[PDB]
Amino acid sequence: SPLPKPVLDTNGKKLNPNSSYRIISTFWGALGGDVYLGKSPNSDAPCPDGVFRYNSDVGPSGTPVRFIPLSGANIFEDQLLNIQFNIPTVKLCVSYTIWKVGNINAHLRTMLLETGGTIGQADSSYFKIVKSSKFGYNLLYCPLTRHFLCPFCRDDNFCAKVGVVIQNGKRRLALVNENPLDVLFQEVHHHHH
Amino acid sequence: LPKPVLDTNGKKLNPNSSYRIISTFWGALGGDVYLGKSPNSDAPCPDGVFRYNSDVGPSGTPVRFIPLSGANIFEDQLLNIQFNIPTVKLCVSYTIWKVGNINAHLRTMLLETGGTIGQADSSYFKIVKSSKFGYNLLYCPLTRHFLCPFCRDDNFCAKVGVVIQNGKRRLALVNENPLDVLFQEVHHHHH
Repeated sequence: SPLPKPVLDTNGKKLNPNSSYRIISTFWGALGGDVYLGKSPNSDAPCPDGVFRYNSDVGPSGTPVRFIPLSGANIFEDQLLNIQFNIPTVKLCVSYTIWKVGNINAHLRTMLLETGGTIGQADSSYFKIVKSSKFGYNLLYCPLTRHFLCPFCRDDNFCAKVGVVIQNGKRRLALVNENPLDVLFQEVHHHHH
Repeated sequence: LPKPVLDTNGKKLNPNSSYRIISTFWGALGGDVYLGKSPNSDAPCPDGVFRYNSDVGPSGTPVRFIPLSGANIFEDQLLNIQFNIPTVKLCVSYTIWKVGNINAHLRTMLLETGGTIGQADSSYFKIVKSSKFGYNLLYCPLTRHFLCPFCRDDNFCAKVGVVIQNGKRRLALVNENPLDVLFQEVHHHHH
């Protein structure tokens, strides 16, 4: 009966797949800090492959992303999509703009958000944007493994909340069971270039 | 004849292209140039030019080069430098490289953003061949030229290097220990 709800940016405008957004926190000062593309020191990837957020807002602004809906050209709450850092790269690092979820990390006891994924394929990592119970939105990761293996055997609509774990003194985005990261979407675009 | 500046693929630098400014070192001494902020900065936007403390970590912030005159980027010719990134409207000037005032704690001028392009108050840089592999950036103040055009050595340019500020590598004027850099072309691959 109800039609879906568009996700809005910080200016109140509907999210557009043709636009670029920073994923920013609802925090300030030492607790603020936008999402960015980084690398853990013990990664064996050839390119930065880690989704982090800065340790405070006193530093760089975040890495811009675009949102690629699984189907259609709108971006609604509770809609599967891929997330990709929308940045110029070298040719061999293109896949390391595309968000994915890594394997279970033994030490931190969860899966970390990484890049190196695909877009729009059965092996792609799909996320959803949902309204937070406080300000802004949460990201959810929705594995489609059972779905693609048996398209509708039975439907377990399982998604996991995206939060932060501290890794080598840095805020690493990761799957959490409680306290998801509250985020807003800040549109950015080029002026001149 | 003017000599084109080359990127790491051997192609002439193009004002229509974007480049990361990367180190000639590998590992702990590596680390690309990026747009950051120091504490104690009252700026409304990130306003500091840094480079990463190693090359394990993020990649650098892309820049474009804007010649003061003409359509080509040559060695030893004045240009402005600008981080070539999307921003909010408030922070557009804070993509444009400038050189700040003397920093009392470090007794040199630090590289900042917040500048202008193509004007008499813009910060002009030159790219020159390093005595080692790669290139150096020089800052060429117009101060003496405007204040005393027939004084000596008004074309003095200071080499850009790095000073440590709050545990970070901050680009700054360091005339006798320049940062050797290379230019790594990057572009979008939307499909």
